[PDB]
Amino acid sequence: SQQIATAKDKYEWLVSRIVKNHNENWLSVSRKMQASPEYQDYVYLEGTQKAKKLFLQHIHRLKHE
Repeated sequence: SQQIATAKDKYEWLVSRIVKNHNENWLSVSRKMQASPEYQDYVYLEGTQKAKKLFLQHIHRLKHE
């Protein structure tokens, strides 16, 4: 039952693969990300705002882990 982990984990890379310096903006990066089944799948399961929230997290981590 490894989807909650891996699909998120992968998506969490998707963020790290696009959003490096955190200076990005979610919408624009989801523009980017949406061209990837990765972002889709996760947003399909969980949600776009939670993927935003997920972006935010990583952002913070980028900012200061």
